[PDB]
Amino acid sequence: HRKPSLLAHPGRLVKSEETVILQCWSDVRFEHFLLHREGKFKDTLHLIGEHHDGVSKANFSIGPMMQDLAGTYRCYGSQLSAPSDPLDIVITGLYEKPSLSAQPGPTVLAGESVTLSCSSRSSYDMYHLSLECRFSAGTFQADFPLGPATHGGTYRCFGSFRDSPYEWSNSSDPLLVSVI
Amino acid sequence: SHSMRYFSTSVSRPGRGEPHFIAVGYVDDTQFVRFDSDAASPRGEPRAPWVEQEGPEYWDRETQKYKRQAQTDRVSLRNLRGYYNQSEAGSHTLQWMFGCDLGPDGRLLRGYDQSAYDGKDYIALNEDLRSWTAADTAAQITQRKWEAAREAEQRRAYLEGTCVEWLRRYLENGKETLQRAEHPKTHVTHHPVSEEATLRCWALGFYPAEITLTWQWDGEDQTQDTELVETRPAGDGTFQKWAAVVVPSGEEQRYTCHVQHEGLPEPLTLRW
Amino acid sequence: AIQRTPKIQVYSRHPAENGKSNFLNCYVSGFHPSDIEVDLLKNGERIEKVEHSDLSFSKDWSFYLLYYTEFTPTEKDEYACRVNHVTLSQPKIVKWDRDM
Amino acid sequence: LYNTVATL
Repeated sequence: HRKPSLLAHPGRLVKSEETVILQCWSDVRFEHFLLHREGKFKDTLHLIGEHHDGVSKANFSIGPMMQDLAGTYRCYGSQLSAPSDPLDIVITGLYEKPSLSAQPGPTVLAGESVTLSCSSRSSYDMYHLSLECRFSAGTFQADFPLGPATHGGTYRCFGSFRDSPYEWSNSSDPLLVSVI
Repeated sequence: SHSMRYFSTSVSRPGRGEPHFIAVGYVDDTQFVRFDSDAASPRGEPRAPWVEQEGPEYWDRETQKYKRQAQTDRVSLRNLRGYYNQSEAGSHTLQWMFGCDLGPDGRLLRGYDQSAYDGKDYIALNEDLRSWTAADTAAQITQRKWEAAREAEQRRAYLEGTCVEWLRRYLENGKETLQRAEHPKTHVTHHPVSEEATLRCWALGFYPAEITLTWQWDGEDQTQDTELVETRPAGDGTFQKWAAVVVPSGEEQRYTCHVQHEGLPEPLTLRW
Repeated sequence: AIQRTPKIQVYSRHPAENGKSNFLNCYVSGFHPSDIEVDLLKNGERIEKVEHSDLSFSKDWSFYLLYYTEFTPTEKDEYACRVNHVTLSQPKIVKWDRDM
Repeated sequence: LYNTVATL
């Protein structure tokens, strides 16, 4: 049959020892759902399908978040169906937080270019920016050009090592970009 | 001058299930705790009388730290596989030891924290309790991870206070046996050879394991021809040792055996 | 990546005196890995109610264990320790000497 | 008292 849809509540990034809900859903009334994860430890969970309010779903709960639960998740509806769009689930808060700074300034003028940069004293191999975006750290830092300003917001940032791309540092202090 | 030491081992068995975790704890030469993941109901169990009355709250917490570390080792073994580019079909071993060392005054002397992979050094906490020493380029990955995690601070906190306090408590609750030495029970046996002879110094039932056995002749420390065996446990908390020598027949009464041990007020001297 | 051969000592808890309850010990030490099988023999055949201590290791990361059982020594009875390890080409049997 | 630490 057809591939289902897969999304996380409240999101993809999971604080250490907290929980998420990876929910599969479709309009096809599947009897069962399968959850498969690729990573350091591969598993396959299965649940019975719920049918109420115009959607066929199953709520997988991945609780006390540990490093063996981080990876890329796919989803199947029951022979099996086509695989759902992949989804990476990430552990945060295993390392000290980086610094997030704006090269021009946090408050800029419309049309001006702005550049954010994440830095730390640890040997992080790449950084991540949220409002997603990723670049390799070479004070190990990476620079993020955002172009001419339009609608600023709030940004956070994380660092990681290359042998474990699903294990992120703590979150940097949020920084607000105002475009007057 | 006392100490508290822990020894943990994780062994992976591909195809046989999940790794096998075992851990034991010692105060000086006395085992007092154990944990085995293969048991029907895995939990920490006392192996000395003075931790038997610590309460269900104390023992539940120990059990939950053992299970958490067995789980932690499960991931570490997988990480080490990737570092060394090892396949997934082989069995590999991970060892860990840490503890305190107290002086006569009861305050800290030095701390320990080191690991080994497949019988070779991997990473170790330095004597300063703030830096690490990596054995190879794989361990340098683990180093800068722990540096970025502020982990050396958390390990120094345990050894400098938590580890010192509880060894003191154990030392008082069990001073009846931990701070009371058991003198050795000595005796000499004659064993003939052929027209020469052998003299054996025995020493049984002593604690701790520190002892010294020396044969002599007319007061002169004769050691070249002195057989000596490794100190062995008796099985009830005490230890054994013996020292042998070969001697021309008739000269047997010129040889004396001397014993030095903590439980003896002054060194002993024996004759056949 | 490294392997060490085990050292064996066969002895008894208390001095041996025929017609008396004692404990027969087999003490293996200095080996790596820790996968090991130790058997206690009374006149060539296997004893079955045998216990052993909890696994530990020494300064050089090598393990040590102690296997013990209840037994009564009697004149014309032979006892031995049989241990097989991945290091050994064939099982090693070590006979009990009551003077050692 | 036992202690439990980070992963390798």
